[PDB]
Amino acid sequence: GSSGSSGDVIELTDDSFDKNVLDSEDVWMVEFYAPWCGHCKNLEPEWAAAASEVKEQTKGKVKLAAVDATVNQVLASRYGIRGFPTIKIFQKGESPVDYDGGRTRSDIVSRALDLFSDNAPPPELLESGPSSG
Repeated sequence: GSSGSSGDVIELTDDSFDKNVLDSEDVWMVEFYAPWCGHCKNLEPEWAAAASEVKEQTKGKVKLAAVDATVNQVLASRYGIRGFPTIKIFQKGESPVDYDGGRTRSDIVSRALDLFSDNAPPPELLESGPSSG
C-alpha cells in the first residue's frame, strides 16, 4: 500500500479484491491497467494523486485502488475488462457503475465526490445512531 514513491494506490488481487471491497461498506474505485499500455502509464500518476485528493475529500469514504488485468482474470472476466485503463466503481448494496471520461485526477476526483455524498454524510452535525440500529 504505502511505500516508495506513489500516492495512495491500493493493490488488490482476484481474491482479496472481494475481501477488501465486499468486506467493506465504503466506495472502492477499482482501476485496471496494463504494464504494457501507454494510455495507462499516463494515468499511473493521475490515479495516485486522485486517490489522495479523493480520500482526503471523502475522509476515506471513497478509496481508490488499482488492479492488473494481466494477472486478474476472475474479476476481469466477471465484468469483462479488455480495454484498459478501466475505471469501475462499487457500492455495497447497489450494482457497480462504469466510469468513462476524463482520465485525470481532476476528473477522477470530481466524480468520487458526486458519490461521497450519496454514501458518506454531508458536512453537517448529525446523530450517529443507537448501536447502528
